[PDB]
Amino acid sequence: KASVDPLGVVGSGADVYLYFPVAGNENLISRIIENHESKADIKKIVDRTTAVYGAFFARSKEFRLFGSGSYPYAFTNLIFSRSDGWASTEHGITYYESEHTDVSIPAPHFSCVIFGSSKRERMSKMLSRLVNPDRPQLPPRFEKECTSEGTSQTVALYIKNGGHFITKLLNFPQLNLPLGAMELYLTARRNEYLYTLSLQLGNAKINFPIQFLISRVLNAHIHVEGDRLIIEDGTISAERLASVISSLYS
Amino acid sequence: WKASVDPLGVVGSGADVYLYFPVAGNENLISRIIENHESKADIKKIVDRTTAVYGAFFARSKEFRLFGSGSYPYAFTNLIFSRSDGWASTKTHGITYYESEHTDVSIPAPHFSCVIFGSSKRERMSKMLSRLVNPDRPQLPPRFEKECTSEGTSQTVALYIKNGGHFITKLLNFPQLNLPLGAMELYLTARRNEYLYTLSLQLGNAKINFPIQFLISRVLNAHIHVEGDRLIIEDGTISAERLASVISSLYS
Repeated sequence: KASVDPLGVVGSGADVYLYFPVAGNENLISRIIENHESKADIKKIVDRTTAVYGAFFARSKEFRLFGSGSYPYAFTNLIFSRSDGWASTEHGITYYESEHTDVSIPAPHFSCVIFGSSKRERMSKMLSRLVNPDRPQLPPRFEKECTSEGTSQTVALYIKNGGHFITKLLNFPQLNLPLGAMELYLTARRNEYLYTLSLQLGNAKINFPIQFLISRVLNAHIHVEGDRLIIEDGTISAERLASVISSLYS
Repeated sequence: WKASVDPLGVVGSGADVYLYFPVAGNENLISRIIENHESKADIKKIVDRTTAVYGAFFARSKEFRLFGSGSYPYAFTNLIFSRSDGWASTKTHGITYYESEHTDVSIPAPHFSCVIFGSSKRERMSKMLSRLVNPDRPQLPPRFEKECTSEGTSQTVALYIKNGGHFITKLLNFPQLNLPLGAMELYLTARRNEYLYTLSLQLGNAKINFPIQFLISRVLNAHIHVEGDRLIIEDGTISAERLASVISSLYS
């Protein structure tokens, strides 16, 4: 009802968690949607969305999104059609289905989206977590960004397998590195994004030579704190950040 | 003596760095290096009438010795080395010497020039000129020797550095890890306002694992590998500005 935790709704067990405030990241958003057919229809729902919470699950090849915004029936009614591949609304809930995408508006301020393979979660199962949320575990700063609405426009990512990810961000061919979770926080500076990340190292030590070289490939400050590798003052353009976000599914 | 001379025998054996610059295609770099030390036009004017420059840097006595082949008519030489620019001259055979605070210059024949630059311990000019008659015999790697004989057909700059450790860190702008390595060969060619280069660096018992190898190749954006105990980098790049600074910083 009023106490809904968006992260409880996308669900636990994901490989990547995403928090994406729209204000201040409109350009990044528009760059990402430029590939899809529904790009006219999506930029509409997006214009009515304040924040997007997302979880990606590799095993079932799916993304689940929860949006906070304003979605009256009059607005949803226009966008939805059979000409765009959809089928379908009922007891205050607008429910929509296509080959690879499910959408529902369970209330005037929430939207839910499941996209992916034929093994993606049923929508009624995701909606049940409005009554009985999951309890995923998320890093402190990720949690802070999620509750901090409007005082911050940081995009937050929590990626369980950082080794397998970090290759995409570093211009690498996929190497399979023996590293753990990464947190990644990005903020728009003009046509660019500043980022800071933390990487779990486990018991393997990272000496200064490697520390130095990474720092040069990335053009950023670098340091070890306990068993974490910390990268700060890194920068990436809005354009390359777009494709990297898309590569999660690909 | 005029019959034929080996410019490398004239600059002398035992140097810490050997250098070869063909002037065509490398005018800008040469200018930069000259500017980083000397402001006098005479040397710039000499360079303009030179086809090739052979150099040797000597760390102990802190000096460059340079041999230029070119065209230096009396009409040209008479109009440089003016006393108002701080040049003293002296006749004697018929060879004239030009001396200044840090630079000594001679033009022993209309097609040769000799320059000695550096500290007060720099070689005497007449000692260097004696090597027109009795040359030294420094040892250089094959490609360095190929470059020296191939003016007109190649515009590649060549360096041969005895202590490659110290130089490579300046060149790649790394920190000087200073676990001294062997000799370095370095060949560079001009592309716009930067230089393309390949190098090999003797490693010794020193080791370079694959992780560092791949990282360096990405840092430099160049193809790299290890042929034996030689590290090879191909298609690295450096700005002319930086290359001029790295060279000229051998002195002082």
